[PDB]
Amino acid sequence: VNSFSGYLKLTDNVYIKNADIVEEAKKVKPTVVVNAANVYLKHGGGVAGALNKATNNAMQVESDDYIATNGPLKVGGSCVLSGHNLAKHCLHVVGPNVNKGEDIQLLKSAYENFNQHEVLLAPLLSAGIFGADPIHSLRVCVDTVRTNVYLAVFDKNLYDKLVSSFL
Repeated sequence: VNSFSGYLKLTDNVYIKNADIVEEAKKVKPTVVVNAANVYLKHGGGVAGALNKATNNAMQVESDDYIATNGPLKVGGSCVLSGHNLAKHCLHVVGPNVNKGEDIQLLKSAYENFNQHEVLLAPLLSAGIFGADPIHSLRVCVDTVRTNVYLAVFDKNLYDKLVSSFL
């Protein structure tokens, strides 16, 4: 049992809700919140900009030190950093950005990072400003992630479409 509330159950391990991931993280304080990161960990907009703003920029300060030490992530890759006031940990995952021409097959590699954590609160990778089809992202999530994932969908109209088209 866990404290995630109001989710629709899609499969044995995937759950979904129309929710602002910042507010959901603040309420639940999950072990892991996933960020929709880029390779430079520059948290400017979308989910990343919102999560970082909620940390009062502490996420960005930590991330800048990470990059100075380690260099950029890979597309499809991830790193674990602090969850600050949102979670124990933040799993920064880089899905491909269609608006940069990045190969959508890397979306499966990106979701594989979730399997290193038993329970996650997450957005749909590569959706939103990353330009991929959210229906496709949900399909890849369900077909790749085997651990328990609680998906927060920002847009209500999209949430209803994701539910109503789910196979």
